[PDB]
Amino acid sequence: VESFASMLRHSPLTQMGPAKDKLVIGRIFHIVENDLYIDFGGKFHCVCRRPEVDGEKYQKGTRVRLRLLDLELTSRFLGATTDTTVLEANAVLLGIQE
Amino acid sequence: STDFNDKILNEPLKHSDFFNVKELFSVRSLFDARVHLGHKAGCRHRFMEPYIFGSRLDHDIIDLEQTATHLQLALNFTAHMAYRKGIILFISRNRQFSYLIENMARDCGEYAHTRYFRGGMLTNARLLFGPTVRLPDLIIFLHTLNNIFEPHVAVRDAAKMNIPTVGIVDTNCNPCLITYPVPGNDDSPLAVHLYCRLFQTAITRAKEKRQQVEALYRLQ
Amino acid sequence: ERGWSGNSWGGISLGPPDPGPCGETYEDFDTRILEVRNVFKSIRVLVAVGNGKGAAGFSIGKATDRMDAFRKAKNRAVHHLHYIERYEDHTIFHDISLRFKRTHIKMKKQPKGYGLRCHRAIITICRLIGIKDMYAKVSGSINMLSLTQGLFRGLSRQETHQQLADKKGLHVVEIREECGPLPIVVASPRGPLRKDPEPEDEVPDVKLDWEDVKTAQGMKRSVWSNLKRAAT
Amino acid sequence: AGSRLETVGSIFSRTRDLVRAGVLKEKPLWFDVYDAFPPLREPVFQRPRVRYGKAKAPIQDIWYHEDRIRAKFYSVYGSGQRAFDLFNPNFKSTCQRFVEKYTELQKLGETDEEKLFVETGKALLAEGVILRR
Amino acid sequence: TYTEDFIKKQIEEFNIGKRHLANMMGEDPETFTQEDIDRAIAYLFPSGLFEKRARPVMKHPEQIFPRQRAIQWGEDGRPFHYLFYTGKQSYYSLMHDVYGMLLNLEKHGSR
Amino acid sequence: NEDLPISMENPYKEPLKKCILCGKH
Ligand code: FES
Ligand SMILES: [Mg+2]
Ligand SMILES: [Mg+2]
Repeated sequence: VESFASMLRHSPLTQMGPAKDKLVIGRIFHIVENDLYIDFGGKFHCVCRRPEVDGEKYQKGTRVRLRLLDLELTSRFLGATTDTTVLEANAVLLGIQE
Repeated sequence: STDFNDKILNEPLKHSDFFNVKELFSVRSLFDARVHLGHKAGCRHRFMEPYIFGSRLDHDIIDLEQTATHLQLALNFTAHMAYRKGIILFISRNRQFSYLIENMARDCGEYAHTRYFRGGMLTNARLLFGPTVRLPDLIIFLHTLNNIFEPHVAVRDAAKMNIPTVGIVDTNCNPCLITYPVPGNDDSPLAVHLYCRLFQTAITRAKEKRQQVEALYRLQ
Repeated sequence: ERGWSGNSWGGISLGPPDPGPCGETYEDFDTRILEVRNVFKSIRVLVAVGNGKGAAGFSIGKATDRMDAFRKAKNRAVHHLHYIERYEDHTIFHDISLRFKRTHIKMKKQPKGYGLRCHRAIITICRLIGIKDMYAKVSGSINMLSLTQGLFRGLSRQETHQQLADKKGLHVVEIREECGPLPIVVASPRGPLRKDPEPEDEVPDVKLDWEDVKTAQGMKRSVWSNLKRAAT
Repeated sequence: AGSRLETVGSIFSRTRDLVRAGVLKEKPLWFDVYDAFPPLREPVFQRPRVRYGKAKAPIQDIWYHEDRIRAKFYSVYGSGQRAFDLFNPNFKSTCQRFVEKYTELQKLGETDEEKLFVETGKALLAEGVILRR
Repeated sequence: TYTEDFIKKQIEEFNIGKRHLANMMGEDPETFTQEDIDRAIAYLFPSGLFEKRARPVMKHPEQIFPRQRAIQWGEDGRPFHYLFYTGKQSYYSLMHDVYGMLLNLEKHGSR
Repeated sequence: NEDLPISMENPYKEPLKKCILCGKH
């Protein structure tokens, strides 16, 4: 019987290490005008602007290439005891996954 | 009526798992649903520390071995309450899942409140529904935080009305007043879908078991 | 009947609380006024309710008319009840020293027949709760609201003998001088009993009160202490 | 109806006490279910505290041995041009292949980190995976 | 205030009065309709008052008397609607339906 | 169990940034 420790150890997300400047494959699951919401297997989705080049191919279910910058955007502000989160990951949309 | 009570309402409480909720899920299933992914260490709430396996590159990991036991207890309580024909009210202010939660509540013949919570639903229910309104017997929070990252007022109101609460509590939530807290991820859609599936299945099977047992009692 | 004084509202009974919207009756609960104040005009009233069997509470009512304030305070009090544990249903389980804001309260468990030698508001609240034997001293600011809050807090946070036994996993044995060396077991652990004895603390590092030591040593000389008073 | 003092005790303790005292004529529907199957912790209110001085959270950072290897990899060969697929529960990156080969070479050979690094690189290149420094 | 027994007696009185009016006008009581009632009451009690509401009227008690609330839960106490505790069950049910219709499409002179 | 995490200093710790004149006289 596999324990939680083994699952965590052999998880791809654990294996990736630091998320900064890592290339990942995401899937579009929601589109609001020109804003694409993409899941890449993390806790949060990332929202990207539709590119001006071949923008019509970006549809729901489309696989895209992302360069991750942050798995979650948080920051502590003056006079606060806890971080403020926007509940969103930071990523750069590169193109379609051929 | 004494025989009815003893055979219908008191019998299921004699078994550790009367509705067999343990086979609905496993640690591997929760892992595949990303139930172990918490918020960053900077947003951690102190009372969630005992439930945290560790911090992987400043991202908390929720210990799923504890989640299994907590979810077992929560699902058992929910199944028992549904068997007793208690009113179950799901609550969640996460707008990404309002439609899903409302559909699930309608499907399992229970009630949902995914909208703005006006002051006094529970504490002032007599004025706002009528002098003879019946309040929920159990409230299930799929999200215990409102949209300003503070506790849902329904948690404190349910504690005031002595209504037991089941709750999905993330690493940045306060589990002190949730009767049956379940540490787990509440942001990723996979985890929320899994929670909805589990709770709907538990409630539905409990209702079917209640009808079956009543019919058998009547026949014999 | 008058209250604490002829022209005072404090200590006056308001009768049983009204039947609540929940459908419950409270004919067994008695209400007492603890304080009436003019808010500058409206009236703010602090009242306490209790059934004499451990269930007690208190509440504040504000209203332009005094009777409306009474009704509000009483009805809100019945829905905010504490349950107070009582040792043999006459006194508290142990001495309680507490400080709420600037009000210090020192309560002492007492034998049967000792009476209620306590602040008059404490006497009223104790009659509502059902405590019959206790000593109480109030120091610092005598603020009625702080006094009531501190009293209810301390009485709600008292550890019973059963709780102490379960925590320490040992027999709680009572020694009474009137009963000689007979050991009276008042509580035993529900779980298994530890086979190792408690450390025989040669000198405990407790915080003593100078007033109690002075009284014990006979160096207290107050002309106001131990004065003859009517039964309470 | 029960007491509304949500910061005193828990719903169970309050309900039990009021039922014992006669204030509540009948136990609520959930009382027996709770009593038979209690939660791991009694839901009592508690005020969260800010830590000061030397008091520190007891949460430990999650590290594995191979992380060291991974670090070296990501500093020398850089991030693999191949993209990660986190949806696959058994995804294997170039860094993970390097880690597995490094561990095998360690277990079937000696323990000198630099020699293990170059030997692993040679073996992976022999396998046919591109690794630009 | 109009108790339900009062409204019931009014309904019975209206039915009997309808049969009487059909008898008076020679029409068949079975198929006698509200338009027929209006025509007959306009003929029998001619009134040229400009205000149409100040003229004689023979309406169903349901129409003429105001209405009341509806029962939202049965004797067991359970509300009928799954969105009851929102307090706006109809409005939020409508919003839920509209959102579902929009989701289905996303998968795929007047005022 | 061998899969448990082991106590360790962050191996991915990026070097602290240095000014353009760091190390120069
Ligand atoms: S940063 Fe090192 S001398 Fe300036
Ligand atoms: Mg969350
Ligand atoms: Mg006088």
